[PDB]
Amino acid sequence: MDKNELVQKAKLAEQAERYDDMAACMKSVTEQGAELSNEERNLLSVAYKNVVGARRSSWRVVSSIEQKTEAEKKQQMAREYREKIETELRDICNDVLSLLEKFLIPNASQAESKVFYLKMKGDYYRYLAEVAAGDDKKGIVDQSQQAYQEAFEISKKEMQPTHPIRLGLALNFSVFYYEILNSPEKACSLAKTAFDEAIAELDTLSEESYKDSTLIMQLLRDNLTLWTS
Amino acid sequence: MDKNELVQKAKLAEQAERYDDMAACMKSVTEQGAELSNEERNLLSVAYKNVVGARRSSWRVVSSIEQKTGAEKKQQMAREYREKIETELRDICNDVLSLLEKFLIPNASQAESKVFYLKMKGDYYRYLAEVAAGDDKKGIVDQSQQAYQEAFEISKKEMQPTHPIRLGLALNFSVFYYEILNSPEKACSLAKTAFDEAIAELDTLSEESYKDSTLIMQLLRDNLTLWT
Ligand SMILES: [Ca+2]
Ligand SMILES: [Ca+2]
Ligand SMILES: [Cl-]
Ligand SMILES: [Cl-]
Ligand SMILES: [Cl-]
Ligand SMILES: [Cl-]
Repeated sequence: MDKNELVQKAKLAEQAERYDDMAACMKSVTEQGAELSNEERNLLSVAYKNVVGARRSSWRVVSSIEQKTEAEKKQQMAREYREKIETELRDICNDVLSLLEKFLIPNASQAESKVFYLKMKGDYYRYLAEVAAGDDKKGIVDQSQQAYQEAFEISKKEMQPTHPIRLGLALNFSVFYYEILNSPEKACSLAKTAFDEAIAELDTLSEESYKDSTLIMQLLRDNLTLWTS
Repeated sequence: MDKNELVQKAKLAEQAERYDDMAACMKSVTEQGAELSNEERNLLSVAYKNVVGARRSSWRVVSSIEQKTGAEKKQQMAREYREKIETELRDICNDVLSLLEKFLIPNASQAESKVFYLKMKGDYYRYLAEVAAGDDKKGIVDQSQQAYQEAFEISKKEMQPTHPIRLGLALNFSVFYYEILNSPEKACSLAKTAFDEAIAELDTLSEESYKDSTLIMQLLRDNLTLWT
């Protein structure tokens, strides 16, 4: 289990759409203690997004089936299956959050890295919050918001408005306001100013990042249109 | 634990796209030893299709990367990952095949079901063949051919040419000839006669099953024009 070997295996697993393997590879890479490159960071991020994503997708289907059933035998099955999916989901989120606290955030030598990992921390507490019961929830929601907020402040100070990480943070942070806090108003103003400040930046883009930035801008505006129908 | 409870859990799993769970539920329903209903047969089939298919899809990507490279370190990674994927795939195929042999084929009391399960046996031996490389291959290819052939004999005798299972068998058997046995002429002949016989007997088409039948006919002809 060499660093290059594990990264190469992670890229193979990605092409094979075998995301558990991919996450396992990048988990052990992260655990070697060294600061991840841009490439590795993205591989870790993509792997766990897919690993949690599958459970989040399943959770929403099973949860909706539980809510649409009017007897006790069928509901208790949907309920028990939701709870099985929930524990898998929490195990995965806590894996990622542990990696973030122990290795990734401490070793982040640049503002880019810092913001990226703090956004990631916000995301995985937000996924725990989607699934929270209510007592633990308020504490989960505050962790998410603190992570996003610290990231938001570093991004404003240290990155241009058209930077894909800054735009991506705005998108996710706005989704957090809408879906976790239930504030359409805060979600809209966050998304709007991110879009408008990016539109205003004149030739701030570069040949590498322009495709991702303009795509996230489109996703910001899509949310604005949806949220004021 | 209860048959109906396992089937309901399988339907939940399907909606959740959690196909290993779906496959586990329907496997244990099969193991209870009673002849499966049509709904249960289809749930088993869909479940394992997706379980084995993910491995097949992964296998093809990792084979393609192995072939498209000549770096010594990178080729050895791909090969060992292909082999990991292959033993997963073989274990899935062997679970399905043992269910077919022990429970599904012996209990099938209608020609429709017998043809379905023999076709299924053909399919899963074919998936073993796709991965077979050693001297094991000829034996596996033969196993696949005999299952398909027995299914073919029964369907021809007992089922109408428009019946979706008859048509479905013709599609899969033609694919076997083309992809496993490298025999495009036999593949085209099988597909063409199945298409033509169905066209000739459009009188004997059911309102419940015509959509499936005409879709499969379209696939048979798509292969004819592709293979031409
Ligand atoms: Ca997987
Ligand atoms: Ca699964
Ligand atoms: Cl995997
Ligand atoms: Cl996966
Ligand atoms: Cl599953
Ligand atoms: Cl699955």
